[PDB]
Amino acid sequence: VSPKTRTSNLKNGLTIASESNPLVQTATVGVWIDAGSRNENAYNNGTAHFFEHLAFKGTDKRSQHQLELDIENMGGHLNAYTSRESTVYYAKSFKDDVPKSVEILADILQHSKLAESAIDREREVITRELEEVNKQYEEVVFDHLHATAFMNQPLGRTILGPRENIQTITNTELRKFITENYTADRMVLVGAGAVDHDALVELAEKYFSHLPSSQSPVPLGTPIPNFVGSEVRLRDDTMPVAHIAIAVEGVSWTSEDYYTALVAQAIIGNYDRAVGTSRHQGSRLSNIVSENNLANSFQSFSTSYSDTGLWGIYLTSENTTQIDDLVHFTLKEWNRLSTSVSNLQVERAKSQLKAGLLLSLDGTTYVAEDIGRQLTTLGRRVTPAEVEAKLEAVTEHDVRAWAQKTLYDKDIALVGLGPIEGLYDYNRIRNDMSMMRW
Amino acid sequence: WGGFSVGNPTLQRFFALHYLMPFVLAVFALLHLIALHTAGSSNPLGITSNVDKLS
Ligand code: HEM
Repeated sequence: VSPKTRTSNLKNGLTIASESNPLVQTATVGVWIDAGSRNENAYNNGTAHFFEHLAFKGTDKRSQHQLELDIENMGGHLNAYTSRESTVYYAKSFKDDVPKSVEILADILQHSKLAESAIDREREVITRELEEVNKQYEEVVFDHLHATAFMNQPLGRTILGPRENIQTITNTELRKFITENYTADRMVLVGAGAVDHDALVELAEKYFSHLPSSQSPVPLGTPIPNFVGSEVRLRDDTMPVAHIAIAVEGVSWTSEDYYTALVAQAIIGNYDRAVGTSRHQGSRLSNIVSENNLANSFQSFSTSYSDTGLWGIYLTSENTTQIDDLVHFTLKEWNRLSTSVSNLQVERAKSQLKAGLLLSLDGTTYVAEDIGRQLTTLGRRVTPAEVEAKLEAVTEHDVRAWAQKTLYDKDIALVGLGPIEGLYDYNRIRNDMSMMRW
Repeated sequence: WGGFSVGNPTLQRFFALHYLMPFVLAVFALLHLIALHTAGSSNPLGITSNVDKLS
């Protein structure tokens, strides 16, 4: 039984949340913000990601070089990432270097220069990033997947933004973005590892007390997405591996079906020919795929947002003449979540998940990421006892009912990249979303 | 004719052959499809369709 997550607020409405571990000697402190690319419009799309670059380009006190030196002298590192709904800025350090790291984070968030010279310099760096994501096939597939599933909607936009915006982003719009979005009621200061909660609250009172509050404070993790059944094909005969994602509209963080969708996802599970144990997994799809050499890997996913989600599978295969079989067998395993699953699969998946949700948190950065994610999506850290109860409440009837309303005979978003000549047209893929025998 | 003019022998043999010939015709219809299967259907533009096929 893990130590209790302590939570305090400041007057502005900044949440401080901590989980101490007296067995480690490092600490991860950082700021989780309930804001990301989705908060941009079409004209300033790319701003949030642009700011992330400039946050490390110098503040009103420390220059770019001084910033570098200060962190080098601390001994640990700083890291940041911007997603569609969430931005994170954290610092991993030694136990007693925590006050330094909180001070640096407070500086780069509140007091960043955003100097025209630096805007202009990064504008090329970010332009080069547009032509090099092209290599990260999983990311290419998932970005096209969001773009098509949420066609012409904010969740459909990329994080980098269009080339056009990169050339026209000004310090004015950068400043406007972080003034509107980086408000105290949207921010959580998180500490995990060798942190004292009371010490962290004091550091918050010292550095984050002059943060603006938003005019209308909504609760943390407050949001209408209209999913489009659709396909993007990026055929490239020169690539040896096909990458395919298939998804349906999934569940939000606060859906009542959140755990049901996780259990369903665990019934299909993951597979990777490179891992020794994968040929012995219990999942039916795993057995079909491994026996017939249909794929190098597959990974089931259930991505959530504040008001929607995507539930589906990502496949990679070199078997270019049997892509049809791979997709066919995958979707017939999904059909069985509607028609055939019983207590046998459901209780097996529950067993696997009860551990999986706890195992994931195996270092201070993972713990901080868990506290930060849960605080910015649900408004609270959910105790493992509550999570164990919600998983236990999932029955086979719940899984069947969920799959019959979410998967069965529903539109999919489909992205294929690589040698995908063998991937059939939309109708034949979508026809596998039901079974004529049932 | 089976005789010196069209008559009963002719009619009976035409019945037997008329019954047969549609089966022969079905076999040749199958043969021309199997022969076609090597190139596939042509299309109204007269170009290859190997670039863009539909089930
Ligand atoms: C019982 C008579 C016949 C049947 C049932 C039949 C059936 C078919 C079918 C199903 C096809 C493929 C689909 C299509 O293109 O329409 C086809 C293609 C073809 N048939 Fe016939 N056929 C018959 C008689 C003939 C005759 C008399 C000729 C030529 C004198 C012919 C020459 C062809 C050719 C060249 C094609 C390929 C056309 C193409 O797709 O470019 N067939 N036939």
